[PDB]
Amino acid sequence: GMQRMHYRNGDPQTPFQIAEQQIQNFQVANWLHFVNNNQFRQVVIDGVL
Amino acid sequence: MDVLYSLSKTLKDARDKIVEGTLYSNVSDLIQQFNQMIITMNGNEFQTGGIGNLPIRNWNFDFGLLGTTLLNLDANYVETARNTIDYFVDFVDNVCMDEMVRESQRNGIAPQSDSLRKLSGLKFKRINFDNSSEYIENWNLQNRRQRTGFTFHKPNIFPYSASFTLNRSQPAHDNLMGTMWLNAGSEIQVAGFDYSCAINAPANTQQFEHIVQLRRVLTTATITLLPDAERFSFPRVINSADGATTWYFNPVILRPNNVEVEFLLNGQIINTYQARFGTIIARNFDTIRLSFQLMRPPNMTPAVAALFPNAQPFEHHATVGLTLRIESAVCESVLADASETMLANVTSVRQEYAIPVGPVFPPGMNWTDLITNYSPSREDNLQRVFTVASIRSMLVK
Amino acid sequence: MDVLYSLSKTLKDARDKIVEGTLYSNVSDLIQQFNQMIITMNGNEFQTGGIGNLPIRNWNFDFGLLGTTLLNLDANYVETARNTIDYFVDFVDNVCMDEMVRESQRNGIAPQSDSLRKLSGLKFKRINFDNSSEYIENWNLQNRRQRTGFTFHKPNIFPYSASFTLNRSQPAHDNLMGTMWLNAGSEIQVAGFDYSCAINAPANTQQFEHIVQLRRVLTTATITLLPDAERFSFPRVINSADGATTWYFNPVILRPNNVEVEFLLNGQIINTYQARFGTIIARNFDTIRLSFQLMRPPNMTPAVAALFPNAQPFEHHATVGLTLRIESAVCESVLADASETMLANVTSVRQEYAIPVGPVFPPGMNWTDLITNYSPSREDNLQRVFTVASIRSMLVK
Amino acid sequence: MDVLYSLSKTLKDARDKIVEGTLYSNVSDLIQQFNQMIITMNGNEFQTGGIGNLPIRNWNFDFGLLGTTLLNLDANYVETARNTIDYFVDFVDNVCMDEMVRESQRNGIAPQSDSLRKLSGLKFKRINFDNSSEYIENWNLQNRRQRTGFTFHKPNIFPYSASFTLNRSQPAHDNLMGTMWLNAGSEIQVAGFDYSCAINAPANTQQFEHIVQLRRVLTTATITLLPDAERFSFPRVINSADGATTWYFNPVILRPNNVEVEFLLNGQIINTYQARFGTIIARNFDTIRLSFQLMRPPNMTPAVAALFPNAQPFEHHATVGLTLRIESAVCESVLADASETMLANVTSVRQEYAIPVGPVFPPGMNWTDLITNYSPSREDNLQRVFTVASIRSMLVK
Ligand SMILES: [Zn+2]
Repeated sequence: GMQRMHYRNGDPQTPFQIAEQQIQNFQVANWLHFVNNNQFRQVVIDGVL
Repeated sequence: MDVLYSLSKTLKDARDKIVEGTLYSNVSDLIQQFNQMIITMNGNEFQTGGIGNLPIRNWNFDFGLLGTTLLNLDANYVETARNTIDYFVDFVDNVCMDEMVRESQRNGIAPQSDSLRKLSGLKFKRINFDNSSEYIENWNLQNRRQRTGFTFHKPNIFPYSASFTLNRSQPAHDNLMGTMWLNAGSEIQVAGFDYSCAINAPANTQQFEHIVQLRRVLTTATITLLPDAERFSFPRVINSADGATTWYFNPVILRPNNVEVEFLLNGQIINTYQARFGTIIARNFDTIRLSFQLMRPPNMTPAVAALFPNAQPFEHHATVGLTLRIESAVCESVLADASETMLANVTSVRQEYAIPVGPVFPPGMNWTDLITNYSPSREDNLQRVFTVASIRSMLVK
Repeated sequence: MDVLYSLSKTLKDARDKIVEGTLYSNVSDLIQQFNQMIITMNGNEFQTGGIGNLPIRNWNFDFGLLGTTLLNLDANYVETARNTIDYFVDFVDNVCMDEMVRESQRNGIAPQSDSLRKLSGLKFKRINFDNSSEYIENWNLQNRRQRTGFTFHKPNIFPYSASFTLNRSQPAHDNLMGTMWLNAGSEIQVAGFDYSCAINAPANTQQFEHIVQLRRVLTTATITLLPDAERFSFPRVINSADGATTWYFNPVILRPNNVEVEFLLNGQIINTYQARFGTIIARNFDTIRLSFQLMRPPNMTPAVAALFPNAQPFEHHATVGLTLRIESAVCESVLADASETMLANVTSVRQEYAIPVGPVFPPGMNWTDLITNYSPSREDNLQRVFTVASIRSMLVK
Repeated sequence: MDVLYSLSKTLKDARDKIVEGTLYSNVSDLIQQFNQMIITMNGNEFQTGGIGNLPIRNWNFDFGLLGTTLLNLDANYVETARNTIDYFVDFVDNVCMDEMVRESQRNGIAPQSDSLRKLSGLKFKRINFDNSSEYIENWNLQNRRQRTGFTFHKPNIFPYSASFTLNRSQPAHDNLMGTMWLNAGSEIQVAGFDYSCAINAPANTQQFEHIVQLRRVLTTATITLLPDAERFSFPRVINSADGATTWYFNPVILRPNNVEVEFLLNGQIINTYQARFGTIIARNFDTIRLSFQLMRPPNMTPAVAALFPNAQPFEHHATVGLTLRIESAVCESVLADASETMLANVTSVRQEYAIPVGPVFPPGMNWTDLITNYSPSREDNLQRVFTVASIRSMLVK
């Protein structure tokens, strides 16, 4: 029941992200931050460069 | 406690950064924080007041959120918001005031009200933010355990004290020797008088001394020290020590000789200044000791010689003095000073609502009484109460 | 107006957060806001000046944005920016100054200059933001019609007044009774004198009273009250009330008896203190009333007895006094105080540019004259003018 | 240098915005900035101290980053952070202090310590951010060359000076004429005395004048000017100019006649006030000139006439005076004042660590000595040292 605006988008910025600062609900809300800002961990040495 | 704080910088950085015009990307990081709050709230019932002439109002919530769409803020957006803030304003006021009255004794440094005891709850912690308000900055560092600190202008460290000590006196009070002073706020004035002008004194010099013990250590103090005590440079009729009669003081002022100011900490001299008038720094001290002398002038013109005869009656009373003012300093404990409104806010809210005298604070939050017996309980309560006053002043002045 | 504000916190939070180094992400929410401005501007013509020693400079716009998106700000980025800010700086100055000299009785709490009358325009409203500057915070709350509020250390509420009132006098002025005082800024000193030392007075006590009516209510005032008026504790030769001759005042000071200070609001006692010296709180008042007495000493040593004969000539004049200083307070109306530079800024800009006397403010922005007849028009103009001075000081000091 | 700044607002806007609760979004723009730092650091070694009673400590860097991963900060997140900040805190302290002691003539302005000389390095500049701290705001503008500016309260512009000048005197010192004064901090009190009460003076008027030359120009000064010099209104026994004897001063005060205060800049009158007591504005000046007169009362009651005979002995000494206090002002150069703790911080750190007297500053950072010979080198060193003290006070008070 969140339609109202089937979501209008225009490219550039992060169309997933924006959903984060959007609606509220915790379960839903953690997914967003964990997925959105989820990246790779840049790691060096591993028993030699 | 920390909870409370946010609730405000929330509103200020709100009722301020949210006006007809600005683009959305000026508050995106803000809007969010805000909403988060609303949620946590709605559903929880509160109650405030009850003591003295303080109303008892009930609060309920189920307020809507805020559109995170519109690019530019249209007037219509504001008003539908201000109307929702004005319930939190009129709320917080009634909240601060409620916990700005109760006092404990032991563990009286913590929350008391049925309003706040529920705030420290865990489910509410989801609000903290931007703790750049000098006071909260210091509340935290203390909770954990660290070296706190505040900034004061003309601090209020000296309980009012205006008196004298006669080191040599007699019933007629016609040949006295002693000191009289006024310690109040951030200032000390002290005069040493010798009716005989040291006529029979060794080296024709009379030594004087004035010691003032602070109830709290002051650090990084900028101090003005000047010769002479204007307050004790005029003719006076004073009550005798026993209150049975009155004596006459008719001063004539001479420069204080061998002036030495010592700022001590636990009996140790931390700073010492010899005859240095003007601006001096006392970096850490709990005691001030002023020593000065009256030296009979070795050479006197006739007019001067006439004031100081070899025999009584002594009609012109030789007087030397000093004036010391603490312009600014840092204290690890909260204190009243000449710029902050904390003491006045707390005292004013209590007076306006006819709050009954409690077990911790002296009647009327009397500063002299408070600083004279500045117990740990009074300090913890004062800090709690001052921190709340500062949270309140971010929104209501 | 609110427009104006932004234009600054824009630049400050700009010329400050934009330096060789920092990442873009430290100003993303900032850059944006900025650009938005440039757009709205570009194309519109301006004019400032036309009065006394104020140049008439014209300003045309035609500037581009800031698309250079590089992770870290390279020096080259700054300079190409600072050069664009230095036109807005040198601009705003010429803008503030222009509306900081024009006054209006038909109402001055509004835009006057051909520069600003165009700013309040609607198409410009697309700019406001971060209103945490104490003064704007208060401008808004006012134009919406509601309780305001400001902070002052040693406020300037008392117009200068130094005079006396002889309650008993005679041609020779050898047996006077009355009071003399100095009301100035945040301080009051008042002395009550009775040449006869209450020799024929009921209960050998002479009553004194000093009333001071503030032009604006002060709330949350922290006040120092001390016995004695040092200013009136020394020998003086004074002009008679009619200016025809001069009288001699030769004071000898006694402690003020039955001291009672009342802080009244609309005739009602809000705070009352009986003989309490040191720090006291007056939470809301428009009037201060100081009552004190001179009580002839019932017991006197010979030296004292000699000063107070049963018959004239009365050569030592019994005097009692009080000193009251408002260290800090809150006022709903703008006022000059001992810390803020607003009055000095406004007065200085007008003096430097030889601005002619207008219909609202007294010549030279004279504080005493202003506060003595602090009309609604003077207050609205003062607030407008003080708020602009505060906007200017964010960039130009 | 600018480097240094960031290192702090980094931590404050950190140890403040980062606590058990807040939602990520209020710090996304923050977290980033932070990390950036850590990187640049790790690997580099530092040398802090090595002078006087100053501990020489080494510092290595090898720390992790931050968990952008979580949503609402969990307690565990804080602690693992605070533990990493407390190394930077205890660090910076040891850094400020190290460069808050060294001095050099030639190139006194620039950095000196083996700690900072390495900071101005290029590979570090990647750190600057939020330069709204009044002091840095001014440091920058100075390295670019512009109308800088600072704000003060009861500023400390007058080196202590308490003396007199006898314009008419004789061995017996029974008929003197001259002035005596006290210039100290932000205040001036000056009295003009004429033992003869202008009995043989043209128009029975004796002219007086007191000139005070500031070592730095003050602009936008709010000043209190009052008639009378209370400090010189009481009986005194003073040393003669040659120190060979002592004279008697027995003042009786009259209103200063034809008072004229001039605030001059480079010999030009910028502001002039004729007999205006209360609050006055002096917008730009490097010199204050106070002119006032003693006019023998043309009409005298018997009591007054008796004080002023046609022939010696002159026993009551006619005195007129003025009191001037600079409440607030702006100066382009750093100065000590009654509110800021900078001077006290610098002086205190040097005293605590037994720092040896150097080639620039007077022993003990003595204010009077410093302002009396306020050379360019002392000012550049003072500004560097005051700016560092202000950076330090953002974290450590
Ligand atoms: Zn002050």
